[PDB]
Amino acid sequence: MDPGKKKQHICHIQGCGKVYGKTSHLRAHLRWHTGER
Ligand SMILES: [Zn+2]
Repeated sequence: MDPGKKKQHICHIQGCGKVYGKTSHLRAHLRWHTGER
């Protein structure tokens, strides 16, 4: 849904706390969270 209330992309994972607007960035960012050890 384009209109209506908007939603922000926040790191649901307990640890981070940044802000995102594009979902495509979530993937690139997710790899950093999982790809650690
Ligand atoms: Zn994060």
